[PDB]
Amino acid sequence: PLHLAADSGHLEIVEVLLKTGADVNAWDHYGFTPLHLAAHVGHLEIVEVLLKAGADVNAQDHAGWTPLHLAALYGHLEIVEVLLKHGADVNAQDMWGETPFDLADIAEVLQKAA
Amino acid sequence: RMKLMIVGNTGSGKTTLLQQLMGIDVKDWPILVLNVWDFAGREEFYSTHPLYLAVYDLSKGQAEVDAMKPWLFNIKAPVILVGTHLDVQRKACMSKITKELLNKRGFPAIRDYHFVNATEESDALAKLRKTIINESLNVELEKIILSERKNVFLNESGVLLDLYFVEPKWLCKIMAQILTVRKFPKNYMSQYFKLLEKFQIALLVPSSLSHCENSEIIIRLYEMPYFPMGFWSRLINRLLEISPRMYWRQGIYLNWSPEAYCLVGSESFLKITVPSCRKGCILLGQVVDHIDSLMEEWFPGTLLKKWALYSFNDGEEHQKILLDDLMKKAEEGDLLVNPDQTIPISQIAPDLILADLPRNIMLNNDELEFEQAPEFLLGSVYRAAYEGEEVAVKIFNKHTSLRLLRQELVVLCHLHHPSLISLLAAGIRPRMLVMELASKGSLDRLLQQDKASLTRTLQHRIALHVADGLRYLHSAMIIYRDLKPHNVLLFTLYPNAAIIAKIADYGIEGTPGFRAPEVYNQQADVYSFGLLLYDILTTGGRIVQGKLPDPVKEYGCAPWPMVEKLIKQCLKENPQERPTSAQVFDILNSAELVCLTRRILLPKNVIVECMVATHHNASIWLGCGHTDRGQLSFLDLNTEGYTSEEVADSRILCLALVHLPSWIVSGTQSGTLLVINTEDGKKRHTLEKMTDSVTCLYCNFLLVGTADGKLAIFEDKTVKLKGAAPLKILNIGNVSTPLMCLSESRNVMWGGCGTKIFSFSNDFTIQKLIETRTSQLFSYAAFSDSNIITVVVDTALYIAKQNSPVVEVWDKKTEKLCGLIDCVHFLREVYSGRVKTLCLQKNTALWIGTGGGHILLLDLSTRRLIRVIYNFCNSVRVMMTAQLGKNVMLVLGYNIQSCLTVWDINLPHEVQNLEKHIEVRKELAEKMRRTSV
Ligand SMILES: Cc1ccc(-n2nc(C(C)(C)C)cc2NC(=O)Nc2cccc(-c3c[nH]c4nc(Cl)nc(N5CCOCC5)c34)c2)cc1
Repeated sequence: PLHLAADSGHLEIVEVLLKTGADVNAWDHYGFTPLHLAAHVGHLEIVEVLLKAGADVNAQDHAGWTPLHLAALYGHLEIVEVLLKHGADVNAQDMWGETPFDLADIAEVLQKAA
Repeated sequence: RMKLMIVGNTGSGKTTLLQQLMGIDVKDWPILVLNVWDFAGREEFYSTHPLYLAVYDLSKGQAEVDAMKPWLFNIKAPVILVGTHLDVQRKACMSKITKELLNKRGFPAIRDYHFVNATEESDALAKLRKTIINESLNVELEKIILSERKNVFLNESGVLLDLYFVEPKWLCKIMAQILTVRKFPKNYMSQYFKLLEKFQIALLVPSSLSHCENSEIIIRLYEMPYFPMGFWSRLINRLLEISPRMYWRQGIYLNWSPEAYCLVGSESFLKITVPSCRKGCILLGQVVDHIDSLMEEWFPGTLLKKWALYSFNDGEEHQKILLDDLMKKAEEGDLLVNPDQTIPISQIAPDLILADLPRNIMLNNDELEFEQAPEFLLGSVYRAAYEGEEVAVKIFNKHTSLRLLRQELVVLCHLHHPSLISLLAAGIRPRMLVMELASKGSLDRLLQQDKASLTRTLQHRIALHVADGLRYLHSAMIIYRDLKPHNVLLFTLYPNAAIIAKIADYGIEGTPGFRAPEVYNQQADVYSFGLLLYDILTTGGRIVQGKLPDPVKEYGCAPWPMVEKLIKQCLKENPQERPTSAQVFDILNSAELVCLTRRILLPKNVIVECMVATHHNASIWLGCGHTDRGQLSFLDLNTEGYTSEEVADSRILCLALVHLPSWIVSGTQSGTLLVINTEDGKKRHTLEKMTDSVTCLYCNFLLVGTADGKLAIFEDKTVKLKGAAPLKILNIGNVSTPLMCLSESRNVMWGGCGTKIFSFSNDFTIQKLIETRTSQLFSYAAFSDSNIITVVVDTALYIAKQNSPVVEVWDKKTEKLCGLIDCVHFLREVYSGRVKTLCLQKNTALWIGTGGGHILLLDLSTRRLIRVIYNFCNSVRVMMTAQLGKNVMLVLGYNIQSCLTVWDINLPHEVQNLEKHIEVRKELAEKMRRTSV
């Protein structure tokens, strides 16, 4: 569903899911958040449209990857801020005890957001 | 606070004597402080507490005077006897009493035979009073604390009932509530019944209750002078067992089978009435064994006499014979000759001639057993040939009394386990037990003299088998007293054999070198097992309180981690948290235990992500990355020698070795490749600076893969000269795609850069460039579009991407994805799942060091998961094979602490071996238990 629709990033797929779906409300066999799945696969509009219906920025997975963590890890300058403005912003913790500053340009954004 | 107890039958004390002397009653009587206790007339069993003063009446006659026989015998399990008022002649009445009581012994020595005159006033009371005083007299800090607690060495003095709640009076007071049937909390009643059950009160409420033919039944008569207090109340409890119900307070005839009568019930007499059948014979054997265990375990009592009843013809009513004479008549011959010219022993006293043994075991001495030759000696155990197989026989020459033999086979016939020694042919005519031979014999004789055969797998098998057997013993509620290498019998020295060791107790609390510190529960057994396992691992070093230092420190034995941990966990100073043997077996049953050859902890807060071994005595070089400069560490496996040096400008990314039939080539993030002398260590120099960081080295001649795909070739002879130049540099991809992995495989080098695989021959030009991102149709983009970090190949490329659980299979010929391994799918059974290292050995298995700390390993032949070994280290970074000098594969992970675990190369083989072995043991145990009984 949203997990696969958050890879290629069709407008039609996410729009059909916008009318009906299980938005920001599922975990696949791996446990990824489909929202930040779409975030680190490297989209913008899919992530924002799924924010305006889910409004979630902190959600963990099997390894503890909250969106901010691996957003800082993957070196995405703008989508991290896009999740910062909408859905608000809160820092979180993974299972190894790592902060998004260490994984991360993004670190400076972390200081001003926090 | 000296302990004084008034012993009365009808409680004449609490009737009228208390105020004269001044349910269980406790009160203080100063003079010296004396704590007097009073007993009662509804007594059943409380004699655990047993000064004394015997109280009895005379006016009723003499039957009441001859009634304290159990009273005096409870004392040994200072006594003074006083009569009652006597005013309602008396000395003449006491004359028969005094002559009978004071004469001879058997009872405790009477201190004085005294009498009191009436309750209103007694002159003899003063005479009595000084008799109490003279014989009563013929750490402080606890006493002060003892006085303090009641306000809010004393325990045996009556101050404390150890630990108890409030005064000891309350426990006797609430026990009186049990005796009679105040208000008490229900929250602590569960604990109280446990204490109540310890006094035989529970199941049964002992205080609550208040077609035979001559020939077909066997009568066993016990005469004994008295029935001690609690004897019957406990006997009733212990004869509520089951083995292939109306009762009195004197007599519990548990009929069970209608054909298996057991009329056990009451000098005083005890009679056992059972029929002449196999079940009756067995049940008589069990009852006699239980009673003899009672009388030999707690209280002796020439003493009692044993009767056996017989009758040649039914006209005579049960002519009785002593058991000893019949024992001789059964040892020699089997019949009872009649006075006039008959009946065998098996119908008179079956347990003498062991007629109740299971039919599978009889010494069928029909020219089958052979022994007594001097060469056959194996202490009073000989070698015999039973049923054409060689066995070991132990004979009971002297003082057998048919008690050692019966108490030996009543436990040996009820233990059938592969690791418990088994019984063959329990016989009477020489009165011997025949035992299976230990072909290689006692363990200790092997440890002391045959150290050559102690392979690690054999040691683990011996320990595993002993733990299995002792777990079964503890399951059967049997405490195995004494566990040593002497009492562990090895049959075979073939490691994959099903039966390698059993445990067998040779009778002769434990020997002075192998007992638990408290010497006593199962936990003392576990301590004994820990001493055994220490003995195995050390191989008898200590053999030829307790504080046992590390075996490796002194004896120089091969370090065997996660068994030194088990030795230290079992071998604890207190029995409270040392493991139960239900779980000591579970711990020893693990291939991780079998094969984890070594584990090493690096200095604190050191990060290493690349490492190389030494090709010859063992050494390792690590590239440390905790500080963002160049940090190279040298580790020695045999003797820990971690030494870290600060070399090169930036963090070292990967090392590789080049040999000079040497040189270590360290690649740094700045891009320079720096070469260090391996032996001398002085001659050191750099090489050509590269455009970007270097990533991978060699895995082949000196291949060098940088972070822009610009793969260079460096010949073995080039590194001898400073600032060398490549034979050729071939560019494979753009700058944004680093070249990460190069692999040796039929002599072609494979590799992965960015998202593209490649291969090249000795021409050093790429002959194939496999495209892999298009495989995103399978799995999905976040995983498929990442980099490629490791590739291995034997029949298809096994590629691992950066932070992606899916490990992909790329056929070399078709150049098309034909397999993908969902690592998280394997991990769902038993915590990241993303692969971080991946190493393939021979063609048996490939090990996948997943980022969560799990070396999830597969049999690549069938794509089947063998084991999901867990390092206990939080993450794993690198996995590579080393020769050492025995093939091992050595693993490095992060916890921040970095752990380097060296594993014996065949974890998959050992997993299959141990699993098959445990299945063989399980079916063998089930079949043994099914067939034997
Ligand atoms: C009161 C009581 C006592 C024991 C038990 N008891 N409890 C158990 C278990 C709980 C463990 C089942 C077993 C038993 N009995 C036995 O173990 N008898 C036994 C006596 C003598 C020899 C063997 C023996 C068989 N083959 C051997 N081969 C070699 Cl080479 N040496 C051998 N011996 C000689 C030197 O070394 C030690 C042994 C032997 C076996 C009960 C009550």
